[PDB]
Amino acid sequence: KPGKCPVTYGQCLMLNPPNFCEMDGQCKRDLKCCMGMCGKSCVSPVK
Amino acid sequence: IVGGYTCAANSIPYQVSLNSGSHFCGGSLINSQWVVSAAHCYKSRIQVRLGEHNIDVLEGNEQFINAAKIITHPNFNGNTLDNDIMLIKLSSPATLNSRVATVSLPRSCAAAGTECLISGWGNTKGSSYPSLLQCLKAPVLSDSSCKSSYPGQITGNMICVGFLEGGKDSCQGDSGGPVVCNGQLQGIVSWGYGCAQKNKPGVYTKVCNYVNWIQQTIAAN
Ligand SMILES: [Ca+2]
Repeated sequence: KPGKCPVTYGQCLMLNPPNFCEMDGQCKRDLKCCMGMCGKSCVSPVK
Repeated sequence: IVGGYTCAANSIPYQVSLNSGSHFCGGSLINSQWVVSAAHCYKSRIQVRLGEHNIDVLEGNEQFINAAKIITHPNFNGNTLDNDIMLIKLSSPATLNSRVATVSLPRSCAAAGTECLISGWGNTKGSSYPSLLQCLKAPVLSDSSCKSSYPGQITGNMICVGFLEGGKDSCQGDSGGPVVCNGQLQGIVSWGYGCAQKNKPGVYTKVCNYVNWIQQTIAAN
């Protein structure tokens, strides 16, 4: 999907955090699959 | 725990291991049937391991008890880690001997500079998990320090504990584990930028804000 994953800054202190998606197509609407603070999930893209 | 020391065997009797094939998170036993951990450590199946020192060797002392229910804070935000707290109900109560004991909830929030004990089986550097429970004495830092280290990211529900020089910190695999100060659970290992980096102390769920939620949730379950 168009757009970038947001910039993140911390990480949860779990070795293998959970992934709720593997690719953008698993995300509804304009949401992207992005590594966040704690594993991958569907989030709003940036610019 | 980076820069800590190996705990005396069973000296942290409230410390649990959350296991679903292996250790993945810590937890704090707060009553005979209830463990407090981080919401981000949520799994649909968890075995709680109490009485542990060497997570990789049965030493006799262990109780292995599955979770019967797991309740995450309703306002948990997985993207900012706000409200990073969950409760686990054991499927039967733990037996409280000298090697498995409860830790008290806070009566109030810890003052900046309060000295605490942090513990867990997370990395001691790269990786990997030590076998023996690690321990680390560290003070609560001022909100001011916490927000200079992590501008824009520290909510009212987060406290920083540690050293701004770095060298000493919780690390990957300590998530959900205790920060205990004057005998009270004040923090839950939550997140940070790397481990033991300079001006990047660990960020901890501020347990004093959740005393009522803990009691209420337990009361309802
Ligand atoms: Ca053991």
